[PDB]
Amino acid sequence: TCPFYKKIPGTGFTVDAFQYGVVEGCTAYFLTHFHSDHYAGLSKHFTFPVYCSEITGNLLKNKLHVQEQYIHPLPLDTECIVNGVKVVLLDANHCPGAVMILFYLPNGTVILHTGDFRADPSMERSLLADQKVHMLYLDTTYCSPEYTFPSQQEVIRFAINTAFEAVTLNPHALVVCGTYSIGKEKVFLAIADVLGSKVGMSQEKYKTLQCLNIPEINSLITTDMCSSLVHLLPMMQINFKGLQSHLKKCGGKYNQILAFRPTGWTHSNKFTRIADVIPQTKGNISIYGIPYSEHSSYLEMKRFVQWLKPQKIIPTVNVGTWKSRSTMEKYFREWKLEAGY
Ligand code: NI
Repeated sequence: TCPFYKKIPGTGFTVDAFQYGVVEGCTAYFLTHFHSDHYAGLSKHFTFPVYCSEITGNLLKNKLHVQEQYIHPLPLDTECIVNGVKVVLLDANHCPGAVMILFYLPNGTVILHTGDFRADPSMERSLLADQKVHMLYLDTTYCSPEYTFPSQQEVIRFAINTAFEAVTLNPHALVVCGTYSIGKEKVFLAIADVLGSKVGMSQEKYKTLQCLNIPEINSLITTDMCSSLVHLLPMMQINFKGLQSHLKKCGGKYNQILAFRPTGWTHSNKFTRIADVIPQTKGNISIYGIPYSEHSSYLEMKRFVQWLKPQKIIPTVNVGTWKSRSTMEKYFREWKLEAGY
């Protein structure tokens, strides 16, 4: 059954709760973003109202084939009413179309659900600043002090300079970027922009990008692999074997590959700065691991929560074992004692 952390008290609303069949009492199902863990169970066969951003609605319509009658897209930064209750959707700084939701309960309680998010100080000057928030449902993916990572902009600058140098040294080199879902689009679009190229990709991936309301998208992407010097491939193919194989496929139009695997955290975040990063190399193929994160680091999460000062925190990630829950509660108490709420 639907866990308490996916329910919003004093409404019949749920959030990211599609895998449990009909939820007893639920009149509206919110979807924070289009990642399969969160949407799991949604398909053309679902027949209840789904509330979400415009981008998330385009994906539901076109990729999942959910019937249009059940999609209720809502604009951002706008006070709306859903089944008698005031809500606001905010940018989560996660993947395209990802939202946090602010719920103003009839009793006067205010609840923020972050969805998946990468906390940022720009969130301190949104509609959140205008009133007290009593309860916070928090993306706790990286809630431990070992999880540090560079800013998105440091990582993109590194990727840009790296790609530019390599293709100026060898104008017959191909750049490959790995991908599995939506998110991290800036990696491949920034590389392409410094090389004066479109990004080539499969028909399924092009269809996905065409849903995302990216300005001038038709000038940036193509399904003609031949005509482009930055290609997208599935993350699974980003290895020496998969990359040599793809290089055979391109018809001797390129004689070298430089590939990027955008990952989350891995253990080498604890020493190495982005400037020290060096690739793995085998012959004419080089692979760079770059920690481009769309979740809060420990310090980013801690700052946001210390600013917000919630009366209660409900974790939404890593809640499946008591050891994890216990560890997270410890950090929440530390943050509260330090900041005086
Ligand atoms: Ni996500």
